[PDB]
Amino acid sequence: ARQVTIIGAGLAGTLVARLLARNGWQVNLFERRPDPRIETGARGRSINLALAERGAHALRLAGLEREVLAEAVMMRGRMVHVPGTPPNLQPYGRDDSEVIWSINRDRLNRILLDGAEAAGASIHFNLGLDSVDFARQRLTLSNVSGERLEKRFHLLIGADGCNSAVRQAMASVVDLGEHLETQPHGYKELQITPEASAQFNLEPNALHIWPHGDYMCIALPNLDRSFTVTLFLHHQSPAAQPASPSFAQLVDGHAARRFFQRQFPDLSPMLDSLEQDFEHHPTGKLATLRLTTWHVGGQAVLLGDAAHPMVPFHGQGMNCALEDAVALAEHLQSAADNASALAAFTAQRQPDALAIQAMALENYVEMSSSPTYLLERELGQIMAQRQPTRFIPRYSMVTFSRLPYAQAMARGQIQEQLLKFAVANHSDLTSINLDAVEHEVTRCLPPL
Ligand SMILES: Cc1cc2nc3c(=O)[nH]c(=O)nc-3n(C[C@H](O)[C@H](O)[C@H](O)COP(=O)(O)OP(=O)(O)OC[C@H]3O[C@@H](n4cnc5c(N)ncnc54)[C@H](O)[C@@H]3O)c2cc1C
Ligand SMILES: O=C(O)CCn1c(=O)oc2cc(OC3CC3)c(Cl)cc21
Ligand SMILES: O=C(O)CCn1c(=O)oc2cc(OC3CC3)c(Cl)cc21
Ligand SMILES: O=C(O)CCn1c(=O)oc2cc(OC3CC3)c(Cl)cc21
Ligand SMILES: [Cl-]
Repeated sequence: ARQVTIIGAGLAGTLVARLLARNGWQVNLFERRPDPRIETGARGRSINLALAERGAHALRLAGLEREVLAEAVMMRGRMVHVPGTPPNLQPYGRDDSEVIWSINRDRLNRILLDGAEAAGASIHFNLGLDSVDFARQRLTLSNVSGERLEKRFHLLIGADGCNSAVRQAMASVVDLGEHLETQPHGYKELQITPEASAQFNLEPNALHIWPHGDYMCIALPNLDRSFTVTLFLHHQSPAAQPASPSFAQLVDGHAARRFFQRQFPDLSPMLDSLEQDFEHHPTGKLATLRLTTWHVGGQAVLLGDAAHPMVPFHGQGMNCALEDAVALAEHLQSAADNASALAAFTAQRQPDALAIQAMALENYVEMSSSPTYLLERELGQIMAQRQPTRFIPRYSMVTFSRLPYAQAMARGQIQEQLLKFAVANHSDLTSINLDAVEHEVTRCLPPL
């Protein structure tokens, strides 16, 4: 039986562990944190993620989709909140088959851990990877107390997240050709209780957005009608705009309250614990990290956040990581040898990871910001109605299909250009020759 050591029992790590273990691989998974399935008296906080077709399909292949979806809230559309207009629901798709699912990350991770163990993988918690000796094929792990443990390895999978220790160890034997693009927005998680969301009639079956240009809030629902609100705001005010809001200007929870009362007045009354959440929850950091190299011969490979940290503005990081896990298990299972598997996996996934990284950055302006754009959306709807197998909005291709991200991006760009061109020099849709735009659609977009 082929052997594999996986670092990180997160989303990608535990999925790849199940896929490989059920194919008869001897799987050992090392995780720095304690086992979250071991109930303690610690007061844990709920963070939700948007699960879309890519992630759901990866879970479906693993035989875990039903179990995960039983614990997920359906999000039928986007609810945009702008003061002075009632909340506007933008349905995500044609019907309830085109939805996104809000899932608690901890619940998802527990289901995944059970799945990897049921398949035969062994999971070792409270052991963080410290270093790797590639030449000797040994690695060093330690608990929180710094007590060390050395292990021999045959194949090493770095599923250890955005601050990957495997990636850091690889960067000592190979030049990974890493390019870090820092992101100016920090984030803070705030809570809306079930009583508050019910009192203010906040729709449970939708993804909620409070756009505000350079900053914004998003809320995802929980099974119990509570919501996790995420504020995206610059860490610091720029040199050009010193008065512009930033985390540096919000000295404490009381400053955060005044800021919400002024900038998010319809949201502030729903945030009962705003002050407390602001001071006790740390401000998170965002970034995009692109690597030229994801593997060291047949010895080690990266996937998920370890390979391609991305900004969260498209809610695709977990979706992409689960898609990566399927691809990596498929390549490893069927390749001539591990070195061939790792090279084929990297060649396949690298263009798609770059595409979602670019699309995630672009989605921010789409969410947080129109005149000509409403005419573009109107024309886009008609083109999707006339040619549903050719004109598929980029958001739908990314969220509701398994089309390679690079293909969704390339087709999205053709669509964006046709719409921009068609509406230019036109006041309304009546002056636009719909058949001529349709002719460009049939000419430039092959049916799917
Ligand atoms: C604010 C925010 C919102 C997001 N929202 C969404 C969303 O709506 N939808 C979506 O698709 N994605 C979303 N994402 C992205 C998503 O959370 C990640 O892309 C995803 O968790 C990556 O999965 P992973 O398995 O690669 O890494 P992780 O889930 O981070 O798992 C890494 C694991 O490795 C462990 N580990 C780390 N270092 C070591 C070490 N040295 N030794 C051993 N173990 C170690 C960690 O403890 C952890 O268990 C969001 C991200 C952020 C920051
Ligand atoms: O911010 C937080 O409270 C932690 C979020 N989180 C994370 O970054 O990696 C995780 C890994 C987890 O379980 C796997 C088995 C270790 C869980 Cl249950 C949660 C997380
Ligand atoms: O364009 C849209 O209508 C929404 C895009 N999107 C998504 O599908 O899941 C998400 C999760 C997000 O962050 C998590 C909640 C903290 C963000 Cl910031 C954006 C998305
Ligand atoms: O509305 C009309 O009467 C103009 C029709 N029209 C045209 O003659 O050439 C086009 C080319 C177009 O896009 C491709 C990217 C150049 C579009 Cl979107 C529209 C047209
Ligand atoms: Cl994301």
